[PDB]
Amino acid sequence: LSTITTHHLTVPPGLTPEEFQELSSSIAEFHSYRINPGQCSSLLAQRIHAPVETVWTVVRRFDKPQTYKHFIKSCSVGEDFRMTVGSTRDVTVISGLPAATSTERLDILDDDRHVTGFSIIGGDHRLRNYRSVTTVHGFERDGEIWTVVLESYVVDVPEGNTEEDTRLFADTVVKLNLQKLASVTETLAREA
Amino acid sequence: LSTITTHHLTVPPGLTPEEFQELSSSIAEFHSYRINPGQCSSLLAQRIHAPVETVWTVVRRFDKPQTYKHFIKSCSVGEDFRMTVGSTRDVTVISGLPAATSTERLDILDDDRHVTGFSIIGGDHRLRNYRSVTTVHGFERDGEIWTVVLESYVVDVPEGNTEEDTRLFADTVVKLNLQKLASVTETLAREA
Repeated sequence: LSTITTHHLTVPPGLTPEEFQELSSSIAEFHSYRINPGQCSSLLAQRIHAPVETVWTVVRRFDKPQTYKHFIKSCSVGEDFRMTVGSTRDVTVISGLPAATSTERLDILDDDRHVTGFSIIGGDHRLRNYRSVTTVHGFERDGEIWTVVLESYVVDVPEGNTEEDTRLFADTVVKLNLQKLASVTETLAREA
Repeated sequence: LSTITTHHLTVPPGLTPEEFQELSSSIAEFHSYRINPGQCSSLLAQRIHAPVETVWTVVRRFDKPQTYKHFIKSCSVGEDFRMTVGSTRDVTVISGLPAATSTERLDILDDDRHVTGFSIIGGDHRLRNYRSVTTVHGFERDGEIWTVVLESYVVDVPEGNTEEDTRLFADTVVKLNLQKLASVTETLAREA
């Protein structure tokens, strides 16, 4: 019943075909998931007019997701926290429901290829077993540079929800966070 | 136990003191509420670099809230719908919870003073008895014009939530929608 995601075969909304053809191999490598019934997966994309390493400095900051994410009341890490795979963070989410904290584990951190990813290991019943990967990519035309960020996830569809409603919620949130990422990092680039 | 909101006595975040002093009378008139225990109220503000009537054209469009609001899957009005006080709209919200539609009634529509407001009369248990008012205001300095939008609400705090968590949720959503309003209407002004 399990299948393989097809994100690497379709142009993500927002991206040009030409951008996608350059990214196709990277989507297969980092944005491919094993999907079972009762699960759903999406790939989202955002163009940013900022250098790759400027964007990556924000995307890799596992201890401060609120720097580019919405609906975060607080994020606490350990006193001996170090940016290593396997570290965790406790994220308190604003949702209008009673106070709910998610524990998230850092799954990937590749400073050379600009790939990171995390898993919600407990605490969010909207996004049970959420797993996500973000990659950053540089582009150039005629001395003009820009960056594309790709963010994908897989998550369990909660009992009582349709896939479309879980997908639409999770997509809307990723889309909004990527917009904030674009604004934050574009500002950082203009200021130098 | 009931008190009166104090939004007209504090500078809203984002606004300058000078802007507030010009708006103080309008906040008292339109952004004042009777507040009971178990209720909470906020006033949010957004500067927009667009003419008042450009902003008002979007803010008054009760049948298309998705034009400037986030997390809206659909909005349906009647076949014989007319922009009159007492009309309703059914708004389907993206929330990661099972499909939930809110029925909202148009409470105020003043095209001369640029005031509108609505009530959720059923269908959202996060925002039970939510009531909101939006006003639009023009400003000028040395031939440069800009607009300030004020949006306030009162809502019931759900049983099991703190006031701070209901306030933070509702504030975050209003803030994000006002940002979208700013981007949408600024684009409309640049295009003419």
